[PDB]
Amino acid sequence: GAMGSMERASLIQKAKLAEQAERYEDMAAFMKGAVEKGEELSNEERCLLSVAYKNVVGGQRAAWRVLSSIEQKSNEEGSEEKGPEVREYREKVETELQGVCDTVLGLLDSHLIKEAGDAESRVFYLKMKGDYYRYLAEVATGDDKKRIIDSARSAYQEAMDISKKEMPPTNPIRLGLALNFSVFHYEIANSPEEAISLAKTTFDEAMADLHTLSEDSYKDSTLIMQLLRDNLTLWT
Amino acid sequence: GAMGSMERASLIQKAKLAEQAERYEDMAAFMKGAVEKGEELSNEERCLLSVAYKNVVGGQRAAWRVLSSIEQKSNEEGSEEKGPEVREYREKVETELQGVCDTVLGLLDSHLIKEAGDAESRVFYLKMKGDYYRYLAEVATGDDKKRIIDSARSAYQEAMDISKKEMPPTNPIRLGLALNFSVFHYEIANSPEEAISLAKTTFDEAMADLHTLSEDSYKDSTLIMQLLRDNLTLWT
Amino acid sequence: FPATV
Amino acid sequence: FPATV
Ligand SMILES: *SCCNC(=O)C(C)(C)Oc1ccc(Cl)cc1
Ligand SMILES: *SCCNC(=O)C(C)(C)Oc1ccc(Cl)cc1
Ligand SMILES: [Mg+2]
Ligand SMILES: [Mg+2]
Repeated sequence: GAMGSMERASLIQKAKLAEQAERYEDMAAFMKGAVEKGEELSNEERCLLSVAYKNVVGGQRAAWRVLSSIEQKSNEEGSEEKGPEVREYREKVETELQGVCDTVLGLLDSHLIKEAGDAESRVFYLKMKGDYYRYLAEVATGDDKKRIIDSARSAYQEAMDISKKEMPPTNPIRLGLALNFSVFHYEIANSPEEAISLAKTTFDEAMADLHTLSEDSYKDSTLIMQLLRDNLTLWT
Repeated sequence: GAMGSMERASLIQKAKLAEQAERYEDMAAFMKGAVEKGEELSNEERCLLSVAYKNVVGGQRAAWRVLSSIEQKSNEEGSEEKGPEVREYREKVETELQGVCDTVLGLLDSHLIKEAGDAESRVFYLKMKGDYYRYLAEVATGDDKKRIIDSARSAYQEAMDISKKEMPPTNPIRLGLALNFSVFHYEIANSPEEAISLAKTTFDEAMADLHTLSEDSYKDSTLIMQLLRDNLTLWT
Repeated sequence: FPATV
Repeated sequence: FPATV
C-alpha cells in the first residue's frame, strides 16, 4: 500500500486534517492505511474510518442516482436514442462505487471484525458491513443480487443480536444500527412493515431509558432518536 | 491519453452528464480528452472546459487555504510541535493543485490559444491562462514567483487589449476578464488601487452600453456587473 | 431519501 | 474572498 511507509499516528493526524479540509477521498485513503497497520482501532478512529468512507460512497451514490434517473428517462417511449454513453457513464460510476464498497468490506474482513470483541467495536463494524453490502445491493442486478441482500441482512442481524444483549437501548451505536437496518428493510428488502416496526420499537425503548442519562448522553441519544422519528414520519 | 479511444462527441456528452452529477473531476477528464482530439472548441464546449477545471481547482484552493491556516497557527509562538504532518499534507494538496494548473495551461499552450482567432475564443482562453497562473501564484514561494505573477499579468493584459478593441463593454467575457484581472491586482499584485479603478471603470462603461441590449443579454451582463459591484463594496 | 448514519 | 468567474 502507498501508505505503508507512513506512521500510524501520522495517518490518523492527516485523516483529521483531511476531514477539516473536506477532502474525504484523502481521509479514506489515510484511514485505510491506518487500518492496514494491523492494530485495532479506538472509538475515535472507528469514527474517522466510517466518516471518510460514508462521505466518499455517499457522493458516489448521489451521482449514480442522477445518472440512473437520466438512463431510465432515456429508455422511456418517445425518447431519442442518445447512444451508449449514459449507460457507460452510469456503469463507470457504479464500478467505482462497487470498488469502494469492496475495499471497505475487505478492511472489515481482514481483519477488523475478527479482532473486535467489545460490543462498541463489534456492533459498529458489523453495522458497517451491513451498510456496504446495502450499497452494493442498491446497484445490484445480477445472479448474486439475493446473496448480496442476504449478506447485508446477516451482518445487520448479528449486530442487532449483540446490541440488544450488550448495550442499553439509548446507546447511539445501537440506535444508529437500528436506524440503518430499518432503512434496509424499507428500501432493499421490500419490508416496509418491518422497517416501521423496528424504528418505532427502537424509538420507544430508547425513550424509556433516557432518564438514566447525563445531559450530554441525552443529547447524543435524542439526536439519533429524531432520525428514527423523521423516517417514521416519511413512511406513515 | 486514457480518453484517446472515446469519440469526441461522446466525451462532450459525458462531460455534460458529469456536470449534472456534480462529478467535476470526471468532467475535467472528459473535456481534456475532447481538447486533445485537436479540433477547436465551440462556445459551449469552452464553457464546459472552464466549468470543469474551475470547480476542481476551486476545491483544491479551498482545501489548501484550510491547511495553510492550520500550518500558520502551528508556527505561532506557544503552539505545540505537531511534527511535519501539517506541512506534508498542505504540500500534497499544493502539488496536486499545481498539477491541475499545469494541465490546464498545457491544454491552452498545446494548442488552444494559437488556433483561437475570434475574440470570443481568444479572450476566453487568455483569461483562463491568467486565471491558472494566478492560482499558481497563490501558492508560489520560490525563485520563480515573480515570473509566475508576471505570466498571469501578461496573459490577462493580452486578453484585455483584445477585449477592448473587439468586444462591446457589456460582453460577459470582457466583464468576467476584467473582474478576474481586478482580483489579480488586489490579491496577487498588491495593487488595490488598480483593482478598484479597473472594476469601477468596467462597471461604468458597461452601464452606459446596457441600453443597446436585449432583455436576455441585459440579464447576462448585469449578472457579471453585480459581481464587480460586490467586489467594490468589499474593497471600499 | 430516509436518514442513515 | 472576492468574486471571480
Ligand atoms: S462515528 C462519527 C461520529 N458520529 C456521528 O457523526 C453521529 C451521527 C452524531 O453519531 C453516530 C454515528 C454513527 C453511529 Cl453507528 C451512531 C451515532
Ligand atoms: S462559461 C460557463 C457559463 N457561464 C457562467 O457560468 C457565468 C458565470 C454565468 O458567465 C460567465 C462565465 C465566464 C465568463 Cl469569462 C463570463 C461569464
Ligand atoms: Mg455494473
Ligand atoms: Mg510546494
